[PDB]
Amino acid sequence: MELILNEAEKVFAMHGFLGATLKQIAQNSNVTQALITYYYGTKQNLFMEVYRRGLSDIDKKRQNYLDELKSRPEGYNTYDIVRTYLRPQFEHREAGQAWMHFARLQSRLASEPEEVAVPLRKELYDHTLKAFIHEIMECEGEDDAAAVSWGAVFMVSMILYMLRGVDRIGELTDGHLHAESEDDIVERMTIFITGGINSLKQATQD
Amino acid sequence: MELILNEAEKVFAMHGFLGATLKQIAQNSNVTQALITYYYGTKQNLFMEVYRRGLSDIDKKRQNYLDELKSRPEGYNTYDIVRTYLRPQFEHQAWMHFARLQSRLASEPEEVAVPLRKELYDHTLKAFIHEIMECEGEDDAAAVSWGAVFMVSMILYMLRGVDRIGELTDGHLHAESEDDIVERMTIFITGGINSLKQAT
Ligand SMILES: O=C(O)CCC(=O)c1ccc(=O)[nH]c1
Ligand SMILES: O=C(O)CCC(=O)c1ccc(=O)[nH]c1
Repeated sequence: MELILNEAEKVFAMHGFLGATLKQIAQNSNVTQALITYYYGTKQNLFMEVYRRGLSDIDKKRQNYLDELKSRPEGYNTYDIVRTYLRPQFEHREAGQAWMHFARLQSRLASEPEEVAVPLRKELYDHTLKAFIHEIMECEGEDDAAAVSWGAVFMVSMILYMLRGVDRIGELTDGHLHAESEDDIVERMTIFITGGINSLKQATQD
Repeated sequence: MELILNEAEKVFAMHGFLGATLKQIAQNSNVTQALITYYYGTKQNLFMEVYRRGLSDIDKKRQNYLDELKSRPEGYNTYDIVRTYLRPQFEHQAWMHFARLQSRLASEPEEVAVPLRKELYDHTLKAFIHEIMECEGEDDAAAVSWGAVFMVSMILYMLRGVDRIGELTDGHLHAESEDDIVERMTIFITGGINSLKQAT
């Protein structure tokens, strides 16, 4: 059910898709390559299963948080939607091994070959991103699709980068500023994205 | 040298630092490994030279655009500074390879990435933060500094050259041009910085 996947996850996170071998994953899992192949077919499908498992929980949480929003008596807005989308990528219990590996794996996604990345994002990222765009468009004052759609692209870029867990803010401020917590990071991303979407909207026409 | 660098650039862009071999780069360049070693020392130093060359021209152009800004009788603002920082990454083969190489930077080992960004990205980013702080209405360092981090995330992603907007809109929306991309990033970042400021 799970042990091979966990090991595969670790090896992919460390070496990427190309550098990972089924040899190594079989060794680390104490099984044969043939058994891994039996269950998962190709290295590419194993990689997809690792992403399927990780993103299934994340998207389930996004859906729960979005449902919560829709049950609020006093309504919700763009800020809330963005937060909802971001939270499940950054919240964990602070130990959080399972979290780390999949965070690191996603943070490397841009370096994976397009042959695996294209079908991956088509199956596992696109639908939920389109739904997020759609939800934002249903808000009051939101009737510029370009602004929201570009906003979504830039949001993704921020997610992948922050998933690295590098203290970039600290590096750039000589240690004077740091993220306080995962929630501070989510908060700052949310505000930044919400404002950016507004400015894209505002800049089209007057 | 110039030829070896170009080949090294291509191989690093395709395979990353770890997966790249001096063997392959020597083959593609029609020289021996020993000769590459002679000129560049280690694979790590070769990698750094590829980045030094690429970022030297980029930063030189940033500096020229910033000087232009400071000579304008009517002054300049945050929007102008951000644009100035972004444009040389997106205004152009030579272009493609370095763009792709930078877009993979997050997957490189920290042993090479740490000294790399220290030597080649940090100083100019701090200078960009500083220039924005010198503008009217800008006296929130956190907002600008977070803005700069998010700007970097956007740059690396857009340097992939993937039509993500097209993928997500069933082909209904696309980047018109490199300038349209720069424009949209600039507006987004400028507004985001404002919102961070406004929220504190
Ligand atoms: O843009 C990509 O290449 C795929 C990544 C993506 O669409 C994504 C990644 C994380 C996330 O939370 N939402 C979308
Ligand atoms: O954030 C990183 O890991 C290093 C990249 C970086 O600091 C950077 C990249 C492109 C650019 O234009 N300015 C900074």
